[PDB]
Amino acid sequence: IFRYINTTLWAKAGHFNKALSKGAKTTTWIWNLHDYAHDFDIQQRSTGLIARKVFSSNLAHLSLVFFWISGMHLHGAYLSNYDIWLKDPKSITPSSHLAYSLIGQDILNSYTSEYFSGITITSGFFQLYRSEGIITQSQLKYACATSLIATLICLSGSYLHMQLMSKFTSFYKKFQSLSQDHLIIIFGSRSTSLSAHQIHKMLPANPLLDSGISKPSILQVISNSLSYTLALFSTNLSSTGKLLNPSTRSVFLSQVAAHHKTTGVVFITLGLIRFLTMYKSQFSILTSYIDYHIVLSINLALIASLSIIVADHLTRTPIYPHKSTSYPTILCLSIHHAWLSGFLIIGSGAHASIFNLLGSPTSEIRHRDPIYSHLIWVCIAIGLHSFSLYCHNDTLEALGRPEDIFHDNSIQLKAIFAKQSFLRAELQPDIEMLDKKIIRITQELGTADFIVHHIHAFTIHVTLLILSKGVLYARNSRFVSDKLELGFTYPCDGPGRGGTCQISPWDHLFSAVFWMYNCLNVVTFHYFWKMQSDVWGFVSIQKHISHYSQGDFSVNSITINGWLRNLLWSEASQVIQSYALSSICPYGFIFLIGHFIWAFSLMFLFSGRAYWQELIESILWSHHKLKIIPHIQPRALSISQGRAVGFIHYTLGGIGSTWAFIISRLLVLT
Amino acid sequence: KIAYLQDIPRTIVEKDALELILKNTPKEQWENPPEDSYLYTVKAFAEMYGPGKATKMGWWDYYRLKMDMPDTTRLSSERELQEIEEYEKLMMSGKVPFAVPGPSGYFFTGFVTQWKGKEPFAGDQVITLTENGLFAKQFLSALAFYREGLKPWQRGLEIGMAHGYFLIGPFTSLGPLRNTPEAATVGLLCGCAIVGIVSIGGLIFGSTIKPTRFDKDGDKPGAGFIEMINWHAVGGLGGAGFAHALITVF
Amino acid sequence: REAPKVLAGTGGPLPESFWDPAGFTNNKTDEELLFYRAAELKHGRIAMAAVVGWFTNASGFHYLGDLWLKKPASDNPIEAFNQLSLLGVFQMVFFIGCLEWLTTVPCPPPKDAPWDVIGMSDVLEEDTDENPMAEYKKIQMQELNNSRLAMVAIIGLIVQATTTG
Amino acid sequence: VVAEAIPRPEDLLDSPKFPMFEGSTGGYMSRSTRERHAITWTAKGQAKFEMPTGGFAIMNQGENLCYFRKKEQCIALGKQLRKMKIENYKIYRLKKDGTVIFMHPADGVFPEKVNKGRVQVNGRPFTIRGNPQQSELKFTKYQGKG
Amino acid sequence: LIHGYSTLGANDLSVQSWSFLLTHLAWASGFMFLISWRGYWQELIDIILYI
Amino acid sequence: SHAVKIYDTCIGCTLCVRACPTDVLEMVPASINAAKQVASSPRVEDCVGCKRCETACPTDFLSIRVYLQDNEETQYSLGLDLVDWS
Ligand code: CLA
Ligand code: CLA
Ligand code: CLA
Ligand SMILES: CC1=C(/C=C/C(C)=C/C=C/C(C)=C/C=C/C=C(C)/C=C/C=C(C)/C=C/C2=C(C)CCCC2(C)C)C(C)(C)CCC1
Ligand code: SF4
Repeated sequence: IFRYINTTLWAKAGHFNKALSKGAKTTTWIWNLHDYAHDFDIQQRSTGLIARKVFSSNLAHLSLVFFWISGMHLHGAYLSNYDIWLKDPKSITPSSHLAYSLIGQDILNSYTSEYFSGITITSGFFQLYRSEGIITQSQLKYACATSLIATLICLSGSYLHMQLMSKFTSFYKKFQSLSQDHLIIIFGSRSTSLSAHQIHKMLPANPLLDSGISKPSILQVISNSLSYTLALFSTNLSSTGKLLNPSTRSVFLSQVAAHHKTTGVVFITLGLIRFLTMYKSQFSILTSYIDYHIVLSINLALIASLSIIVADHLTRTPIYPHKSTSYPTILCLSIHHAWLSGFLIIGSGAHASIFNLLGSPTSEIRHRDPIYSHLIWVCIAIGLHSFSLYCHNDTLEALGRPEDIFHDNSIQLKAIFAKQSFLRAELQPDIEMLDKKIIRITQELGTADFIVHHIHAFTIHVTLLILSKGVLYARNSRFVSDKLELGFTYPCDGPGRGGTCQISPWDHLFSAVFWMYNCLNVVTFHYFWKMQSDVWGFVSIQKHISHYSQGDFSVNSITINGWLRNLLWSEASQVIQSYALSSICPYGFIFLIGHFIWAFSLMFLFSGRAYWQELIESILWSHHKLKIIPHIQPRALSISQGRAVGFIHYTLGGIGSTWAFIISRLLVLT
Repeated sequence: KIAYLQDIPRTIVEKDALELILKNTPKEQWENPPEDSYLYTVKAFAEMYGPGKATKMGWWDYYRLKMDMPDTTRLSSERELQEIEEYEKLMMSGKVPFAVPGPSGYFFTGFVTQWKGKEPFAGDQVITLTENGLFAKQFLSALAFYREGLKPWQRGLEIGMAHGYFLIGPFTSLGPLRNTPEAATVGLLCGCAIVGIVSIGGLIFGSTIKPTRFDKDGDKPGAGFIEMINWHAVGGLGGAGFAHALITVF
Repeated sequence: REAPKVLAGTGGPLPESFWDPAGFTNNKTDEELLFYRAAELKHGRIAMAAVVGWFTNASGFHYLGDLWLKKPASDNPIEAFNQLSLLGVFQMVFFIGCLEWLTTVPCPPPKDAPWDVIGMSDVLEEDTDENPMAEYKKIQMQELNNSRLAMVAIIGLIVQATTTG
Repeated sequence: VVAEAIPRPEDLLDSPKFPMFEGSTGGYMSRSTRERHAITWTAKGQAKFEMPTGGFAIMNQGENLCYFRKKEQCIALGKQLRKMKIENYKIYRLKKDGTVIFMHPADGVFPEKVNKGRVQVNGRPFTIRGNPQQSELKFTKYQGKG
Repeated sequence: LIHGYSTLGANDLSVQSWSFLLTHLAWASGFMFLISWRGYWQELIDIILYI
Repeated sequence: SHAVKIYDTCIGCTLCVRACPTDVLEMVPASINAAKQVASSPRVEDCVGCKRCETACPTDFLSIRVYLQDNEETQYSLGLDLVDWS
């Protein structure tokens, strides 16, 4: 069985694809080898190998994630100031990340504690550890050990399943079994397990810390043995979320444990219900969507939506102790999950297109013109409406006519449904604050919030237009009637019919990545400006609030010039003036590098490969002149690869620019 | 009958599960199951293990076999197979089980709207409720542009009255002089200007495209359309003036 | 039954129980029975919207009427009708008058199915045999049974409001 | 070769030659276009195929007939049929007046198969580099068309 | 330049700031003519023409 | 309409004919190659311009050359579907 696991193919690069068997005649062979590496569908051998590869690769990636978790745990146990952060979280910035004293890189470590200098981490791992009752270094040691053991176990399982599974293997196709066991045993039987963990280790510990005994009598009290504290020790009646814990500025962990217990019960009951529930309508979906790419797209869309829900729920539904006051942590936790939501949504669209090209589509593709046409009209309507309210405000403010602009002190567009959406939270008529820092105050939504929400809707709709147009017009179109034979990813069909560049679903993803990036850059900026202007900030003992941006949002965000001046210029002073400043030197440098990479992408985005091919031939003349012949013949990047490289550099550079801009400012202000 | 489907031990697969497999699998595939089909594994094992053959297996081999066979719940029942065999029949017959999009999904309305039009290969004749229903057809036919028995000037007058009456509002309110004591004569002038501009555009259209669907027999081509556009301008003036009169008086 | 067969299998507790415990349909002609159904569906369709409108107004959502009266109108829908500005009521009557005119004279429903105000009969099948469709009779039951419930429900709301608050 | 009597698609509603196809919005846009292309073929079994205008279809055991706006769609369907070992398919262009023009297997033999009586049209008797320079033919019959 | 027109009054640089933003919009608008290529838009135009 | 020209270097592949999506090309008998056949383009009025024929041609430089003429486009060379020019 395992005697066929041989290294003889390690030296034979490109073995998996039969199109690469001719050998590396040109440099295009290298890029094709890298491109087809994970494309198990088109690789050689039967369908059973596809299942084995998919499952074992999933296990290998799971081992990789476990290794990353183990690295974070070891950094927290042996390369961090988590001790002093535990003792005083409101005066110590989290830091489990040092820099070596080479090339003066010592300037990157900054004062986080009197005994520690390092890079302020914004992953929120310290708050997670405190919410996980991790106090001693031994606990982090054993967490790291368990994560390393999990890495080894998952790696070994990925190794084994390449030969345990065979041609007869069918457990992956049993979707009823997968859904039932997943749902019940994981969402139900593991949620209650975490509820048990919290009830037996957090409530014995986190109340002890909040009770002021950071000593906890060392292990005499902290090491469990506290069955005289009661599970609902400090619920204080009320409703979950209406009253926060005054000490840690978060929801009481007893309520979180009850939530996990009840959610596990609900999931178990739903698994029991699924024995007899509503069906026979999603049944066409049931039979037509049993394929790798469709389920991958469905899961990607679902996980991305969950990621955006997490992004919006991690900030002003504070669960973690001492996390609402840690403003850089809140900002990072929102924005990182926002970006992941966008990226995984785009991936869902791509794999929907791939499923359409490999499998057979459904009924909705036959009236695709009305669908992707009313989508076009709605995109045009909300683009010519949302953005232009900004253009109108801008023009009339430049003209000196502020009474004719869309503002609160002018023609005002009230957010009617949001203002009547006091259902969410429904907190008492005041704010909450822990230590000179605002925990959460209700965002008073006005005209600017209305306009920016419509901008969000417009960008979302345009990205969805690109994605659905790629998906629905994958097999064929009025433009080209045999797009199915062209495959999933192709540069074009030729300069004929006026020009057929970028008709493939791959190119539709290529444009959709740009539009998703543009969509949630505005989301990032809206969050980053709104929180600073209207939520975060200092306090005055006379109940007066001094925010970080001093309420710039409601008065400046009504015009594009307001965004340019009060957000991208005034709030970029921290990152731009960050040279020789200990903590924020890398952020200024990375700001510069992000600008460089973003501009560098434009060389690939704007140019075609024929010019570069001719230039490469001109250079190859000089190489052949001096008897330097590369027998792997130099070829310029393929059209699809040029577009991919351009998109990757564009998004990476822009994301790095925002990343530095937000993080350096929040680190300086805090 | 087929050789390997007879006297198959229950331990390899149960009787009801095997019958469910045979029902789900198309009849032509029983003799030689394809590959990666539960019936293929049933054939590849029932021809090795049985009464006259190897009657025992290693525990791990039997464990792997039990995870290659269906678990009696992942197979469509008779009613589900009927659902598919009839849904596909509807779809191929040119009829669509009517569904309406909802919150990321669609509700089936339990209606069979015949989908392909009179010209089945025509893309714009696929009949929908909003364009080919009785109400939609009679509403479109009764519009001023389509109403039977209307002289071209009557269509123009009606359309112009509608446009002129409506166009006053966006200017007299939220306009540059929305707060001035008059604030409505400005809106009247702007609405009349919009009516005149669109009437000029219609005249351009009638002198360039020259639609001939309103011309009476033996007339200068496009004369009906030009008359309709001129009377739309007149009706726009009238409707704008009437809206302004109502605003000022009331 | 003969003539009540045109509205057969569409009422009663169970779908195929011609209730009529007053003889209101016997001796009546086919067109009269169809017209009686047209009255029933029209009452029920309005009743369904009436009940929904009652609840979205008795809970505190009367925006157009709070923004027109410049004050939060009373939650009691009967009392909120009085507070609603007379311009609003007259426009409300006119809009329904236009809709009632539109359906009757310009775009009349057929005479065999006088309740097809949207006119699905020209694109509907209603007589095929598919299971994943042709359940149009069932959705006719849900419209009628829900609407009949809404008719007695909205009267209960009005009667109780006008009497026991 | 004898051209068939392909009637105008607006006058052949409900024909027995039409394959069972789902029908989509991708079909030829009536009310704006009057030139239609028709492809006919004779099949042996009701094998499912894919329409060039979205949606799938099932052939008839006998004659088949389909209407399309563009010749490209007809040729795509012809290649799809020929992959299923279905020869003897003919593609016609229908003029607005109803004139039937026989297009694809023009001489009855597919263009990839040599047939006598054909002559190399648009043939040039030299290598592609043998073309004259554009600069030489200025203001002649071949001003920008060397 | 950015302080030209704001929610504090305007300077004689208001035209400069407005043209600054307009030229930024013009510069970014030409990205789609350079990055996005024809076939996508031809399909989009076919859909609009269908409408 | 475009201009599709066939040059003497043709070796009778028939690949260009098979790759054409609108039946522009055809095979004609000849005597300038071992295959005794060369391509021809009798129906370039149907040439959309996809240049698949050029992709399929294996001669050192294409024996079939398609010259794009954008100021010449007809309804067939543009692949018009929603609109008729006849
Ligand atoms: C800032 C640059 C910019 C701008 C303005 C646009 C604008 C647009 N893109 Mg686009 N795009 C861009 C960059 C840009 N793109 C880049 C860099 C890429 C990367 C490839 C793309 C990729 C892309 C794709 C892939 C898609 C779009 C789409 C759209 C359209 C949808 C939005 C809409 O209709 O709003 C309206 C347009 C506006 C510009 C809003 C403002 C309008 C002004 C302010 C009001 C009117 C002015 C007034 C009348 C003055 C008159 C003119 C004067 C001479 C008198 C729109 C035309 C989508 C589309 O067309 O679908 C509908 C689509 O599919 N874009
Ligand atoms: C669970 C997630 C998941 C999974 C399993 C897959 C799986 C697959 N995808 Mg996919 N995809 C995903 C998410 C996912 N994708 C997302 C989120 C997107 C949106 C961006 C896409 C977009 C996408 C496209 C457009 C295509 C695929 C393709 C494929 C297939 C082959 C992939 C391959 O060989 O690439 C090999 C792997 C690589 C080339 C990785 C190279 C690294 C990337 C490109 C750059 C990342 C830069 C890095 C983050 C920053 C560097 C740090 C810097 C500081 C230096 C395979 C089925 C291809 C296909 O043919 O499908 C059949 C294809 O054309 N996917
Ligand atoms: C506008 C009122 C109205 C009308 C016109 C109809 C009409 C019809 N119903 Mg019907 N129905 C209604 C309301 C109405 N329904 C309500 C509210 C209910 C719920 C109890 C029902 C329950 C119901 C069943 C269960 C069945 C019908 C059936 C029928 C059809 C047979 C004819 C018939 O029963 O008498 C038509 C004439 C009338 C209904 C006269 C209206 C009532 C008179 C005026 C006296 C009622 C006054 C009342 C006592 C006082 C008002 C206040 C009250 C709420 C307390 C016919 C199409 C049968 C059918 O078609 O099945 C195949 C059948 O089986 N209906
Ligand atoms: C919102 C709504 C809607 C819509 C509506 C509409 C669309 C309306 C319109 C309306 C209109 C749009 C109206 C109009 C009217 C008009 C008028 C009423 C006019 C009149 C005029 C006149 C009367 C004139 C006269 C004259 C002349 C003719 C000339 C000379 C002078 C004079 C003045 C004498 C719907 C249903 C969708 C739904 C919901 C609700
Ligand atoms: S592909 Fe080129 S070489 Fe081959 S037959 Fe066609 S024109 Fe001649």
